Amino acid sequence: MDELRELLKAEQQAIKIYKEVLKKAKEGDEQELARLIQEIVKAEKQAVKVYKEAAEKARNPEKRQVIDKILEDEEKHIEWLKAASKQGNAEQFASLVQQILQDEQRHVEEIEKKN
Ligand SMILES: [Zn+2]
Ligand SMILES: [Zn+2]
Repeated sequence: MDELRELLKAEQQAIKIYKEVLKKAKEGDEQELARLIQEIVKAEKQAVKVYKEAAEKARNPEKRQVIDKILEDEEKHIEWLKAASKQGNAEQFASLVQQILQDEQRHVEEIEKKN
């Protein structure tokens, strides 16, 4: 019923790791990225599992009012990270890292709305 109180922590944590990866993407420190993109992949991978399980645990319409809406962005983002990792190119990667960071920065307000 009230899983959104731990999903708030997950969104705050997701912003804080995307903030680090953005600095590494602008530094061009690709030997850190080869052992750190796995952690933003895990931020989405955890979200698509926990939000789907939280929808099955839902018992209140207001504490359910954003679960599926945030999940619909995470199901997009987990596929964008695959494309960004297999196109064979990273010319504009930091722009996408910030474009996902800015989306987690709205999810952290939506998940808090009915706390
Ligand atoms: Zn995401
Ligand atoms: Zn999110």
